[PDB]
Amino acid sequence: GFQKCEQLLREYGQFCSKINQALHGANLRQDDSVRNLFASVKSSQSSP
Amino acid sequence: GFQKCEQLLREYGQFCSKINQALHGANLRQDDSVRNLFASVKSSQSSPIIPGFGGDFNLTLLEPVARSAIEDLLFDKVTIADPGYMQGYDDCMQQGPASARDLICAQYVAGYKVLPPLMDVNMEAAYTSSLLGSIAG
Amino acid sequence: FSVDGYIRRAIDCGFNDLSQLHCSYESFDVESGVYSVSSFEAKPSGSVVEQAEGVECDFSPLLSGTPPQVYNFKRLVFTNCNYNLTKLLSLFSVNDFTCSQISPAAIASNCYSSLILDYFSYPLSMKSDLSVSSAGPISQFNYKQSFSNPTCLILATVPHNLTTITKPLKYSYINKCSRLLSDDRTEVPQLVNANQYSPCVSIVPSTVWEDGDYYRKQLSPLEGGGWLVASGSTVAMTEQLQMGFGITVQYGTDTNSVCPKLEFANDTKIASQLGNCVEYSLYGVSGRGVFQNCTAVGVRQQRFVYDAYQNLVGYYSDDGNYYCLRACVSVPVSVIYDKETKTHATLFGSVACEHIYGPLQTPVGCVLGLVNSSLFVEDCKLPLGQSLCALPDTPGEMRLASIA
Amino acid sequence: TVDVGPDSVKSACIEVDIQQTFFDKTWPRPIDVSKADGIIYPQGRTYSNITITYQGLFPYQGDHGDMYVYSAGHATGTTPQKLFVANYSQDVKQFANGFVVRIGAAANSTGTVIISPSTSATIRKIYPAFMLGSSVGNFSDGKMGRFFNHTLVLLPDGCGTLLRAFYCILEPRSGNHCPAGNSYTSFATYHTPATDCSDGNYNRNASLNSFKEYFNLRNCTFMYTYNITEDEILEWFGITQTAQGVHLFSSRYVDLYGGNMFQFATLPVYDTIKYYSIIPHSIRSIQSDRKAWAAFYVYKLQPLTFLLDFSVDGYIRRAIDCGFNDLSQLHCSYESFDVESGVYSVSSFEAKPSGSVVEQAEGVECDFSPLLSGTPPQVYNFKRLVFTNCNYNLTKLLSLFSVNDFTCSQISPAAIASNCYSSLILDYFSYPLSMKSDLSVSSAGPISQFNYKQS
Amino acid sequence: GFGITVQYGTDTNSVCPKLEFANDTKIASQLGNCVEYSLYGVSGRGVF
Amino acid sequence: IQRLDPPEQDAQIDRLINGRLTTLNAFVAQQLVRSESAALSAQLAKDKV
Amino acid sequence: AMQTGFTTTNEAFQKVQDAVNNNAQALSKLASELSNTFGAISASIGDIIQRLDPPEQDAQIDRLINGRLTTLNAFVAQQLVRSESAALSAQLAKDKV
Ligand SMILES: *[C@@H]1O[C@H](CO)[C@@H](O[C@@H]2O[C@H](CO)[C@@H](O[C@@H]3O[C@H](CO[C@H]4O[C@H](CO)[C@@H](O)[C@H](O)[C@@H]4O[C@H]4O[C@H](CO)[C@@H](O)[C@H](O)[C@@H]4O)[C@@H](O)[C@H](O[C@H]4O[C@H](CO)[C@@H](O)[C@H](O)[C@@H]4O[C@H]4O[C@H](CO)[C@@H](O)[C@H](O)[C@@H]4O)[C@@H]3O)[C@H](O)[C@H]2NC(C)=O)[C@H](O)[C@H]1NC(C)=O
Ligand SMILES: *[C@@H]1O[C@H](CO)[C@@H](O[C@@H]2O[C@H](CO)[C@@H](O[C@@H]3O[C@H](CO[C@H]4O[C@H](CO)[C@@H](O)[C@H](O)[C@@H]4O[C@H]4O[C@H](CO)[C@@H](O)[C@H](O)[C@@H]4O)[C@@H](O)[C@H](O[C@H]4O[C@H](CO)[C@@H](O)[C@H](O)[C@@H]4O[C@H]4O[C@H](CO)[C@@H](O)[C@H](O)[C@@H]4O)[C@@H]3O)[C@H](O)[C@H]2NC(C)=O)[C@H](O)[C@H]1NC(C)=O
Ligand SMILES: *[C@@H]1O[C@H](CO)[C@@H](O[C@@H]2O[C@H](CO)[C@@H](O[C@@H]3O[C@H](CO[C@H]4O[C@H](CO)[C@@H](O)[C@H](O)[C@@H]4O)[C@@H](O)[C@H](O[C@H]4O[C@H](CO)[C@@H](O)[C@H](O)[C@@H]4O)[C@@H]3O)[C@H](O)[C@H]2NC(C)=O)[C@H](O)[C@H]1NC(C)=O
Ligand SMILES: *[C@@H]1O[C@H](CO)[C@@H](O[C@@H]2O[C@H](CO)[C@@H](O[C@@H]3O[C@H](CO[C@H]4O[C@H](CO)[C@@H](O)[C@H](O)[C@@H]4O)[C@@H](O)[C@H](O[C@H]4O[C@H](CO)[C@@H](O)[C@H](O)[C@@H]4O)[C@@H]3O)[C@H](O)[C@H]2NC(C)=O)[C@H](O)[C@H]1NC(C)=O
Ligand SMILES: *[C@@H]1O[C@H](CO)[C@@H](O[C@@H]2O[C@H](CO)[C@@H](O[C@@H]3O[C@H](CO)[C@@H](O)[C@H](O[C@H]4O[C@H](CO)[C@@H](O)[C@H](O)[C@@H]4O)[C@@H]3O)[C@H](O)[C@H]2NC(C)=O)[C@H](O)[C@H]1NC(C)=O
Ligand SMILES: *[C@@H]1O[C@H](CO)[C@@H](O[C@@H]2O[C@H](CO)[C@@H](O[C@@H]3O[C@H](CO)[C@@H](O)[C@H](O)[C@@H]3O)[C@H](O)[C@H]2NC(C)=O)[C@H](O)[C@H]1NC(C)=O
Ligand SMILES: Nc1nc(=O)c2nc(CNc3ccc(C(=O)N[C@@H](CCC(=O)O)C(=O)O)cc3)cnc2[nH]1
Ligand SMILES: *[C@@H]1O[C@H](CO)[C@@H](O[C@@H]2O[C@H](CO)[C@@H](O)[C@H](O)[C@H]2NC(C)=O)[C@H](O)[C@H]1NC(C)=O
Ligand SMILES: *[C@@H]1O[C@H](CO)[C@@H](O[C@@H]2O[C@H](CO)[C@@H](O)[C@H](O)[C@H]2NC(C)=O)[C@H](O)[C@H]1NC(C)=O
Ligand SMILES: *[C@@H]1O[C@H](CO)[C@@H](O[C@@H]2O[C@H](CO)[C@@H](O)[C@H](O)[C@H]2NC(C)=O)[C@H](O)[C@H]1NC(C)=O
Ligand SMILES: *[C@@H]1O[C@H](CO)[C@@H](O[C@@H]2O[C@H](CO)[C@@H](O)[C@H](O)[C@H]2NC(C)=O)[C@H](O)[C@H]1NC(C)=O
Ligand SMILES: CC(=O)N[C@H]1[C@H]([C@H](O)[C@H](O)CO)O[C@@](O)(C(=O)O)C[C@@H]1O
Ligand SMILES: *[C@@H]1O[C@H](CO)[C@@H](O)[C@H](O)[C@H]1NC(C)=O
Ligand SMILES: *[C@@H]1O[C@H](CO)[C@@H](O)[C@H](O)[C@H]1NC(C)=O
Ligand SMILES: *[C@@H]1O[C@H](CO)[C@@H](O)[C@H](O)[C@H]1NC(C)=O
Ligand SMILES: *[C@@H]1O[C@H](CO)[C@@H](O)[C@H](O)[C@H]1NC(C)=O
Ligand SMILES: *[C@@H]1O[C@H](CO)[C@@H](O)[C@H](O)[C@H]1NC(C)=O
Ligand SMILES: *[C@@H]1O[C@H](CO)[C@@H](O)[C@H](O)[C@H]1NC(C)=O
Repeated sequence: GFQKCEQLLREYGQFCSKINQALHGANLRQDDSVRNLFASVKSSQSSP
Repeated sequence: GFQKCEQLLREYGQFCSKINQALHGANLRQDDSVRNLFASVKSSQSSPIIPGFGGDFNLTLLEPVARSAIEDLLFDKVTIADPGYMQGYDDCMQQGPASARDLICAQYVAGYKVLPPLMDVNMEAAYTSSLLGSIAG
Repeated sequence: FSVDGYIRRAIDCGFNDLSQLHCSYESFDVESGVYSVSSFEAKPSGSVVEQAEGVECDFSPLLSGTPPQVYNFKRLVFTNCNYNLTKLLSLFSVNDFTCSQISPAAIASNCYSSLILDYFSYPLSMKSDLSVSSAGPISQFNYKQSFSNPTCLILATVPHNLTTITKPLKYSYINKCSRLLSDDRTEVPQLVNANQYSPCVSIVPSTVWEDGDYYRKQLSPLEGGGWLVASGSTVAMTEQLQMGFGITVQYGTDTNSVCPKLEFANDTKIASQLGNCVEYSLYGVSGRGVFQNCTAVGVRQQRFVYDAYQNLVGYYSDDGNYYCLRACVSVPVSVIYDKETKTHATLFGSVACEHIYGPLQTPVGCVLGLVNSSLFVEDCKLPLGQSLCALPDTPGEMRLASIA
Repeated sequence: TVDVGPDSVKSACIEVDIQQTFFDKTWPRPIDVSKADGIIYPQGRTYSNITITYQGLFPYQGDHGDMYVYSAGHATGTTPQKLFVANYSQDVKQFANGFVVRIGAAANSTGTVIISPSTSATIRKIYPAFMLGSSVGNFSDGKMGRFFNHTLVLLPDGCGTLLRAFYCILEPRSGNHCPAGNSYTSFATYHTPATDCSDGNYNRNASLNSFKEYFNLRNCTFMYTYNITEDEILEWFGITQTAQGVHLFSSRYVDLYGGNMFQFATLPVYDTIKYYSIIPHSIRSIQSDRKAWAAFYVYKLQPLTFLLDFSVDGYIRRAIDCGFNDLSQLHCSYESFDVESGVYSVSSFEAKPSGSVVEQAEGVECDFSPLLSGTPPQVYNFKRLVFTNCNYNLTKLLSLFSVNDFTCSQISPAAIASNCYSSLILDYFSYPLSMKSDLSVSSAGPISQFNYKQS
Repeated sequence: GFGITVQYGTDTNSVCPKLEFANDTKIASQLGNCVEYSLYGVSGRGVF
Repeated sequence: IQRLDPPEQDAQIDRLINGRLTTLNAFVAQQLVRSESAALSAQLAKDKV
Repeated sequence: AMQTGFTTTNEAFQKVQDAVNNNAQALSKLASELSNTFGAISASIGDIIQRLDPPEQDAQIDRLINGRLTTLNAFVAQQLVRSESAALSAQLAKDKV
């Protein structure tokens, strides 16, 4: 939250955009991994 | 190109040798990966693809038009920048960048180069075309 | 280096692309393959320069009448003019001229968005009180230089024959500046900000009458209430008036139109060098590139057109034309090397041969050292890309073969 | 100093009627950043056909600002009387980083004559007048709005054809209804269309002359005028201040129809502007010719990051205030106005302090008395006073000596006198000033090598 | 000559400028709130 | 900020920035390595089911 | 039914576009990082040299070097990660054929 720091941070480019996008993609990857995995465990027919 | 910088860069050791060797190895890896993959798709024996291949089964989608119709559609629908393998250097000078953040023209400015793939398009098409003709048999 | 330490063999690592390869692996023997090496650089064929040319920046005010005290320094702001520091420095006996965050050579030679000159009377005996590290009264309550912009400080004595500058009776300064809050228990020192005036300037007279004078103002509620107070102090006047000059320069808020004057050659014009790689200096903006005549984009009044990566990509010239600016572009280089034959070929990927047996144009770029063979291989060891392969003659030249 | 013409020779000012109720209107026009309202173009450059973020002084998305409206004065048929104003001169605002003004937004709409609510008229653009400065207080009768020392006045004149900017000392006149006289309410400027706005020769000093009825202008350092071509087009005006002076921005000289503001002037005003006010203006129209004047809106600027959409022609037509909300933060992080659907993490909503708590040792003063009694030691025998658990005051000690050189290292000057410490160690000794440099860290002389060295 | 050396954290930072205290800067009066704090030279933000 | 003026204050803040930027880059690099590994592993789980 | 399937609802199709986007992102790191100053007075070496003398000029150039060396190390690390992944994937493709 310090403005002086934020001012200096800006000189490193869109650093935080890269951090957020990299993690966003990495997190989507698990939702996709899970969705695919369960779609395959799922039975068509099953007994109670 | 600044000599003062290069003089200071030297004090970091053979930094650039490491960058180049790491990428060289990484790039060889794809040529080896591709060579191995296609060696395995390759058929020993195959039937010719003729119009009408498939009989009552409509395979025109897959028949070479040469890439197949579905294959061309797949490529046409994906937005891919043209790397300019034959003369991109010049396209970026006589026309300039296609848009903001043009990463192909950036190559000659930033100091990086996109290298061509191991096989051209017609060869890759030949491999999957011969594969198609081998399926039934 | 041999066992006995003598050098018997060497590689000049900048001679050619093959030599660069050997140096990058620090060996005289490298394996066969196709390797990327440093690009063949485009080099400047000339230069283009545009600078504001016109009115001199006017330092006359400085030279007429009694200079202000340090807390009342006067400011001359120079924009869109030709500066010459020697012109001003030569009129004073300079005692101490130092620069910070800019070199000495640069202060007198670079272009700026603005040059700000702060001048005042100042005893030389208090020289150190203007130091950045100082915790004395001048740096805390009277005058402080920017920490962000490059600055210079000049301390100089007015010559006996510079009769246009008169002397104050004494040098003076604020040694205290503070606010008394409404409770009248808490006193808060009011420190001067860089490039600003102390809040106590309005209560302190242009000359402190005598050392120890105390000043006070009742503040309104809009000013936070309470009292603003200050104390003055004095220094006896010297035979010759001593003056301080602060210089602050900014590098990119506007066109950098504050420049040394330059005599221009007509071979430094842009129109006369279109299509060439040139060095440029345009109102302080510099780099290397190729200018092209093209359709105007962006706001004309702003002169310099930038892209999304902050590169300069266009420019509106004072000759009325808009030019596109392209980087001088390097020419890609890959070395095709065969260890067994000790032969090589050079690939300029993505480059038409118009920029380079003569050269052979291939689907992957222009290649020197290869001869077109109309031969097919399956067994390719030196793939070039697409379905091309370099095939050694075995030694002769490498052949350009197609992969079957 | 600058000659700004003669003083007014009138013995009295025109009486001013302040009736704020009539000016308490709700005509909201908040900043719409998506329409690029209030934007000052990046100053040293242009861009074309790109979307980028940019750091600079911008108004906040959704800011309503402060609305001000000028009106017609009182009349009786063909003889204008008393001026009619809002309580603007007394409403002094903090300048901070400056402001932008929306001018003439309501032009061409049917509006109201403020002085006569039942009377409608076509709305015409009117330019704002401002008084800015370093210090404020009250007038002789206790009313606020007095500016001290040099005050910057931005006063449109010529019935809206020129902007006159001057920096001068305003000396209240003592005549009837003037700020240093009797029956004072508020100062105001005015023009009288009947004599001042002839189709041909407009009176370029009409507003200056009315200003001069309330104040004498003294020690003016400058007076500049800028020309305005007349139209009814919405325009933006802005003011900021840097070490280079006061910067005046406007959309009309570069992007008239678009609204982006570009700098048109820099004024040699170097003291810091801390306060500003709107100079109320009243038009001395006849009763039968009252016009509706457009309200102007003042919005404050602050250092914000905006996403700016630069068109091919370089103008900013669309923008995002990246701190407005979480959705805006998303657009800025991708530097785009169009991002894909999904669930994204954005900056957290910060908790902010609601106050402060302080505990300090409070008690005994740290005692510097030893220092002041007897012959100080030589530099190699320096004496040490160690202060712990006490209240220090360096001024108390410094004020007893004529300080020749006081410098600090690895601590700022402001900090040495204001921070708390585990301990403060004071080493004192006799020392010739002629050997000053021998105490430098970089010194290789005898003092630093064999006598005394700092941590 | 007068040398001054200061240390910042070997003990409670009890060598302070004198301060006139308001009773709204007490901890007990602001429990549960987010406040800035300065406690014998130690500072930051938090909730007591 | 409380102890130093801008020319030195800047250098000190900058050290903290470099260290924290480094930490975040390392973190992200590992989340990408770990998520790639978990994804491959998930396909193994798919095959076993 | 598949002829019109290369759309927004086709997961396999987006994976094709994403592979493409990943190549673009890899290149954008190099294109976009040269404009950073990494605390330096300018991203331009030429500006540093033109404005400063060696004892300070050195420090400023060095900031740019550290930032660029860091960028290249990050780039290479990712090309190695991405090429390792693609190679494993290629063996999966081999098995599927
Ligand atoms: C930035 O600002 C600085 C300061 O304003 C500028 O620097 C000045 O630049 C001018 C030139 O533009 C320069 O003038 C030169 O001065 C020398 C010195 O001569 C003096 O001493 C001799 C002693 O024999 C006297 O004879 C002579 O009259 C001068 O005396 C001065 O002092 C006495 C008191 O002691 C006074 O009574 C005098 O009146 C006078 O003030 C001159 O020798 C030199 O002359 C040459 O150039 C002129 C150009 O007009 C030409 O007419 C002469 O014939 C002669 O030229 C020939 O010789 C040169 C080689 O020297 C050759 O190249 C030519 O082809 C000819 O063969 C001239 O007058 C002044 O001293 C500088 N001052 C400082 C402080 O640096 C700087 O230029 C500005 N920068 C920019 C970019 O604008
Ligand atoms: C750290 O250590 C430093 C140094 O010890 C502390 O700073 C000192 O702080 C005290 C206040 O606590 C401050 O005293 C003030 O001095 C001024 C100056 O007046 C002198 O000049 C006038 C000229 O007209 C004389 O009339 C006056 O007598 C003084 O003369 C002095 O010098 C002559 C020789 O030339 C001697 O003969 C004299 O004896 C004398 O030494 C005073 O004007 C000021 O008075 C106001 O405050 C007192 C409080 O007791 C009050 O009684 C007065 O009526 C008056 O208050 C009214 O006005 C104020 C606005 O100014 C308003 O707020 C009130 O409400 C009232 O309306 C007082 O005496 C001393 O000068 C400072 N010294 C230095 C070097 O800075 C610092 O405070 C310490 N820090 C901490 C945190 O403790
Ligand atoms: C920034 O702006 C502020 C506010 O306008 C200025 O402060 C004002 O300063 C003036 C003078 O500089 C004050 O006016 C009067 O100053 C007199 C000084 O006395 C000497 O000079 C006069 C000159 O004729 C001689 O006659 C006299 O013998 C002395 O040699 C005071 O004596 C006046 O006092 C009167 O009013 C007080 C009010 O309490 C009465 O008690 C007295 O008996 C007497 O009637 C008067 O003070 C003026 O008052 C200041 N205003 C305020 C609000 O404080 C700043 O100077 C200006 N700053 C700069 C840097 O320009
Ligand atoms: C009160 O009422 C007045 C009029 O009664 C309005 O003033 C008009 O405002 C509009 C919009 O701002 C102006 O329209 C613009 O005119 C520009 C130039 O017009 C001059 O040049 C053209 C060249 O052919 C002439 O045909 C024209 O007659 C003028 O001589 C155009 O360049 C602008 O187009 C630009 O912006 C549009 C916006 O979408 C783009 O689409 C275009 O591609 C281009 O970028 C635009 O057409 C109009 O001229 C003004 N009238 C007058 C007399 O000047 C006031 O705005 C209104 N006030 C309020 C508060 O509503
Ligand atoms: C309307 O407002 C304008 C402001 O825009 C104001 O303009 C001022 O007019 C006066 C003259 O009336 C100018 O002052 C003159 O400037 C010239 C410049 O060369 C001087 O030479 C003149 O000096 C002669 O006259 C003096 C009169 O006292 C003598 O004292 C002197 O010895 C000379 O004889 C004189 O200084 C002034 O500069 C402009 N100001 C600006 C900012 O342009 C105009 O007067 C106003 N009109 C009315 C009717 O009020
Ligand atoms: C085998 O399948 C292919 C498609 O996979 C069939 O060919 C398709 O036939 C339709 C006729 O209804 C063509 O439609 C035409 O499209 C054009 C597009 O502009 C339109 O202008 C025409 O009016 C008409 O709608 C379709 O394009 C065509 N596709 C291809 C790839 O040729 C083919 O007929 C099937 N074969 C058998 C034996 O059924
Ligand atoms: N002399 C005079 N000057 C004027 O400026 C003026 N303006 C009006 C009309 N002013 C306005 C301004 C805004 C809206 C308006 O439509 N506001 C929206 C809300 C906008 C928002 O908050 O986002 C509304 O629905 O009320 C209406 C009338 C009428 N008489 C006048 N008379
Ligand atoms: C301004 O930028 C837009 C991109 O946002 C350009 O529009 C692209 O133009 C190319 C031309 O080949 C098309 O292939 C793209 O599909 C277009 N993209 C979009 C989003 O429409 C536009 O042409 C640019 N304008 C100028 C004058 O350069
Ligand atoms: C001048 O008039 C304005 C507007 O009527 C006053 O501002 C209002 O003050 C009341 C006080 O309770 C607030 O409730 C309103 O919300 C304020 N209005 C706005 C728009 O902020 C202002 O205080 C008056 N100033 C003086 C000096 O009399
Ligand atoms: C404003 O200007 C005047 C004149 O240029 C300054 O000088 C005073 O002028 C008055 C005029 O009646 C004289 O009575 C004073 O004796 C003059 N004082 C001096 C020192 O000569 C006046 O000082 C200027 N004011 C400011 C604040 O700069
Ligand atoms: C601002 O507008 C005024 C008024 O149009 C210009 O002053 C006129 O200049 C012409 C030039 O020939 C004279 O003939 C007129 O007599 C002047 N009018 C007055 C009232 O003095 C003024 O020059 C314009 N300013 C700028 C910077 O263009
Ligand atoms: C502010 C004010 O008092 N306005 C009043 C005006 C003026 O007295 C006249 O316009 C004088 O010219 O008169 C009214 O009858 C009117 O016109 O509606 C009532 C209105 O409240
Ligand atoms: C001032 O000018 C006179 C003129 O003769 C000269 O003699 C004197 O030495 C000059 N003084 C200085 C300090 O230059
Ligand atoms: C270019 O410079 C030469 C130098 O003598 C001059 O003769 C020629 O006239 C110049 N050309 C123009 C167009 O000014
Ligand atoms: C640039 O191009 C425009 C039109 O395309 C033309 O009229 C102008 O003269 C050209 N300028 C130069 C320097 O060739
Ligand atoms: C080599 O020569 C043959 C002629 O048959 C030509 O078709 C082929 O394109 C040539 N290759 C290159 C790279 O020029
Ligand atoms: C402000 O008001 C008070 C009383 O209201 C009066 O004593 C004082 O002189 C006024 N200030 C000014 C500058 O007139
Ligand atoms: C808190 O401060 C106020 C300030 O006047 C004082 O009156 C009150 O007595 C104080 N309370 C305590 C408990 O000291």
